[PDB]
Amino acid sequence: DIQMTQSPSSLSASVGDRVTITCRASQTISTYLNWYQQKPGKAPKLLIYAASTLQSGVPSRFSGSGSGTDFTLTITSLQPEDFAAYYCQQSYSIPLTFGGGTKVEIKGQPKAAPSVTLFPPSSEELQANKATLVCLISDFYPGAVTVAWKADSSPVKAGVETTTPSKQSNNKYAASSYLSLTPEQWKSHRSYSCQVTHEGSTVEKTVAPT
Amino acid sequence: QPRGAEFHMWNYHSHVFSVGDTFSLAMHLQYKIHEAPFDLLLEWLYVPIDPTCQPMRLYSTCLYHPNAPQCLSHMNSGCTFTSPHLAQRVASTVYQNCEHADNYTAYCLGISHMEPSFGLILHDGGTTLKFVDTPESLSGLYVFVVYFNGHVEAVAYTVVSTVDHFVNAIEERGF
Amino acid sequence: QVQLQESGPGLVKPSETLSLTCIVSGGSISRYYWSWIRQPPGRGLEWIGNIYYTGTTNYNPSLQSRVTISLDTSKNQFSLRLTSVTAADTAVYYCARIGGVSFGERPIDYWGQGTLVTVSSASTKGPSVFPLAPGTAALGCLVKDYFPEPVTVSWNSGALTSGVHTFPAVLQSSGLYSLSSVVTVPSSSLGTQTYICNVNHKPSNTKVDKRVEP
Repeated sequence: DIQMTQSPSSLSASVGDRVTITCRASQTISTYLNWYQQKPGKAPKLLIYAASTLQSGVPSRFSGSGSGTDFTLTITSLQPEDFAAYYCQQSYSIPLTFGGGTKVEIKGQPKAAPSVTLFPPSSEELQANKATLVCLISDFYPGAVTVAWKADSSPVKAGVETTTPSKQSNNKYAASSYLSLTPEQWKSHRSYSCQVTHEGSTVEKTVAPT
Repeated sequence: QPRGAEFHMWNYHSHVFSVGDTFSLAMHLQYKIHEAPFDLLLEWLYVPIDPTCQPMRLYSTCLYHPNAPQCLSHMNSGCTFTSPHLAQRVASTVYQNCEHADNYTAYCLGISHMEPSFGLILHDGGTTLKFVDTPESLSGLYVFVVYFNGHVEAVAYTVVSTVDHFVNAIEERGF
Repeated sequence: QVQLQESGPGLVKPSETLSLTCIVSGGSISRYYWSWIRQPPGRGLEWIGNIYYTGTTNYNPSLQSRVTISLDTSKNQFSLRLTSVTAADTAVYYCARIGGVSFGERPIDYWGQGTLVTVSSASTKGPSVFPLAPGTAALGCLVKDYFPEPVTVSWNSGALTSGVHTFPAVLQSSGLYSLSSVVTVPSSSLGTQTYICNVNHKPSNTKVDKRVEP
């Protein structure tokens, strides 16, 4: 088993920057590795074969170089579509092995204010003996945010199910959160509030049972 | 600037077969050659495998070193793959004084002489064995070695055996 | 321009024999290697084994006693069998091809779609779908209380592509999963187009359409 070490693990560069990732092997593998790009959810695609040759249908900004025990993949100018992860895989010796992977994150997006929306539970779910409400903030770039739930006057700490997508073609995030509770407690309170704090003033939305 | 030659052949194969099969053991040689007057020697060797040796220790970095006294003194080639001289020749194909190197090997047709101790109909290029109506006795470890101008350039082991007495092989470097 | 499709089960109980079948189209089968590759949900992907068109099966030695690869050239397919599946085998399995004819050209060029295989001690559960009605407008669909994670969400049979977000699944302490898919649309385009979200759950083999409207 030839160990393959891929560096760095995670990097963040703005749009158009030159991205360089290194791959090292335990033994000499002459021009016998390939670089693959795996977008989140999708299957990995072949980027470079023979460690220096471009696969048909790949933009020329991806370049592979090196030989022996040292190899390098270079993205000439980053684009909002190159957000995927990259792997280097050897083919010289069985078992053919892959690298640890490198997460290239785009940092070219200036701080975007999230767009906030609130959705109260539907009647069908209330008939299904469960009460879940959804608070969504979409199209914001910077890191992570804080969202709190108000039971008409008070922060509730439990029942918050927070999820985050991967970077999109606009390099923006979307935090979604579910608040789950029984229909009795859903109807026992009047004004449910979702409060979001990110990059400006503190925003909040409210729902009432109309 | 360029000098020498390079070969690669994926040095790990396994094949499982039933008795009476007509399977073909085919290997994929990949090569780049310079200095057009060269000599090729594609050689198939065999060694019977003993089920009592679960790890078949192939000391692979022995074929490249020609006269290591430490290699050919394992008291026998019982279940460890020592120097290729301790194995038995099965197939030999020689491209002697070949000149047209830059393209397909179908332009430098050479000979393939095989020892009739085995059956093993030989096929294109002498890079593949075609086993016809095989008895159980032929099970063992077959190895493919390529001599370029007298030196080993690539070697790929392949384990051929039935389901009943099938043994794995672990490649090792040194000793 | 060849395509590969996996047709294996989504859920397998522990200490069983996982079986997958990869079906190929476009080329035929012949002069290429055919391989299977594993990838844990978060970790990097690893190689399991590959097969030539005439036997010649190369196996990853870390897991060799448990894996078998068969070929069905008559049906243009190749099958993978893994006996005694443990908890660690829960992963995405891809079937792909290895080719190239040059000194160093041996890439994994054409990959398959891949399928998720998970091991647990249950049977299945169908998803529950709920609509979520409204600068611009936003509308969503919520999927709740469904077993193994692979689930696909489209809008109006895939006609609505841009401006759609499909969040990853979260784990509800009832041992279930939850997911939400949202769409942002122009304010004036609310009452004209009919918005329907289609949810497909392959492990339960359930396709459900939900219309969203205030």
